[PDB]
Amino acid sequence: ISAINWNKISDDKDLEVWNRLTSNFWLPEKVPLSNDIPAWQTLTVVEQQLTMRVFTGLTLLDTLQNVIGAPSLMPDALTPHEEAVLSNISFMEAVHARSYSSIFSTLCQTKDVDAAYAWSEENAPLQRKAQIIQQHYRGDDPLKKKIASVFLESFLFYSGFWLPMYFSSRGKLTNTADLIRLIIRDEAVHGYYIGYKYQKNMEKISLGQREELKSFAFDLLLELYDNELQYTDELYAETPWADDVKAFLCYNANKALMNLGYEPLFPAEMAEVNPAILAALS
Amino acid sequence: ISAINWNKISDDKDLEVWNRLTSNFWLPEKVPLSNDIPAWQTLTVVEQQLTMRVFTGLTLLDTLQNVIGAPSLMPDALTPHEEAVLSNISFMEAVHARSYSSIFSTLCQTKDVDAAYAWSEENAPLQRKAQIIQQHYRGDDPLKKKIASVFLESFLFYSGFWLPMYFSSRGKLTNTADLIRLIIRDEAVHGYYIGYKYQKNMEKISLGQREELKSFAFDLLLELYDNELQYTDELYAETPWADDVKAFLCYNANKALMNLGYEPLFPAEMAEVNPAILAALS
Ligand SMILES: [Fe+2]
Ligand SMILES: [Fe+2]
Ligand SMILES: [Fe+2]
Ligand SMILES: [Fe+2]
Repeated sequence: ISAINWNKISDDKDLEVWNRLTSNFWLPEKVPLSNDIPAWQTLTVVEQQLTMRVFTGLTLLDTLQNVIGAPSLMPDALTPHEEAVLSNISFMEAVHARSYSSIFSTLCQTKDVDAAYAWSEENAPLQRKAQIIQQHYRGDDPLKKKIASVFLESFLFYSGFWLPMYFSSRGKLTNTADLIRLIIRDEAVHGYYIGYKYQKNMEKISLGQREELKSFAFDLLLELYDNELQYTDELYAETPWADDVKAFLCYNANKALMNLGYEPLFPAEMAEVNPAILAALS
Repeated sequence: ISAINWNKISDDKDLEVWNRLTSNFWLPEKVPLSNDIPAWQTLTVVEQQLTMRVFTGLTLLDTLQNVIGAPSLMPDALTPHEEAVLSNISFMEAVHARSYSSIFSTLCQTKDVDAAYAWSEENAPLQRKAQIIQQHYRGDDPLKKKIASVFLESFLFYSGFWLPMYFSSRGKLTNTADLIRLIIRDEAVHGYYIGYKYQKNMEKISLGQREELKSFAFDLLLELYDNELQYTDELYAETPWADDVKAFLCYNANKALMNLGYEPLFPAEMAEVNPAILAALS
């Protein structure tokens, strides 16, 4: 163990991402969530239940990435500066997870929040995606860990992120949406950075293993995608939104792939996102 | 793995410390370090060398706590909220380590900084304290890890922290001192919190083991203390400050012990700190 030296950077990307993530620091207390109480009251009981179920699912994934995901990447870091960036990523995942509790406390009845947590424990597609990602994090293959991480950061959140963006486009839960945009601002850099590191590590490996990994990445994404369609159907069943969410999934699946340096899987016909959703995202 | 719930806190202390540490977030870029350039020029070559050697030693310890220390406590957490607090502690240790590079870049010549890093790699007392703490972090005894951590956070930094506080009392390197005060503001809470958790865990163990641990804590502190006197002699040899630093060590050793719930080891005669140092600390 040696004292880290930030004036001897071996990969400029490490410093760029360190700077981006740390200068994007936020806490849920900085968002005036309580201003969403009136809009919350205008939602139907079905819409309110959907929101709490969505948010507990996102909490699980952030908790996973904090406790297991980002720490699992640490032994595989190329530089000590990357190790430090990973410590920031792990901490900001805890901030993400915590922020869902801030929303629940501000807007929701505890009996309903507890029901949503229980629903998430029993939800098959949610538990399946958590299981699949965990298996790779706990595995011995550092490159498969990074693929799974990018799929978590750049794809697996987005069936959930869709909803506050939709509400935002309707002028509802705009403060919650501002908070979610802060989470997304982090996740997008996380997926980009880990994807970048995947590609850097791939430079060292054989032509055969590169092909095995590309095939693995596509098969895994297809499996997570199929599972995510089921998760979406079970969440969004009493709404007319399932098709919109699905297109949003395809759109973000293509971004996850590009972060790993791969071509899009889903054609434009499947990844067409309503301009109001895109606008709310910005 | 379950989604964390911050509205079901099992120990209020976890939320208190989460809030304290996150609301104390800072980065070295927030401190106008470049305003210290004039004062830096007024220091002697011997004083400048001392400063760089001191700071590399502190960098090593922060790096240790980031990479090994705080993560080593995670498996022993009593609550999921403590796990999250530990993620923040680990990240802020990386910020601490990074900030020494910010100082070096702003104030120092690279040839001199590199010499100081090399000196730290070869310094026997510095490598010994790093070794002793690491051994406990890598051990199987969760309670001894916490003792070692509190000694790192509340004692082992302070032979180094003395110097910028001294300069500050003389109206020199006041911005660097402001930065160091931010580091200390974190370390003091870290030592308090981990010490609190040590005591919480001690509630569960036998009367015999409590006595074995108290004896171990005192013996370890005495060993680190003896080593730290040697480290101090080797750092401060060409100055008249060694006695002042030593008293500061005794003062902080007593605080480390109180964080673990133990009585002071060092009498007032040994722990008398010059009022100007104390004032600079506030
Ligand atoms: Fe997250
Ligand atoms: Fe993330
Ligand atoms: Fe530190
Ligand atoms: Fe610390």
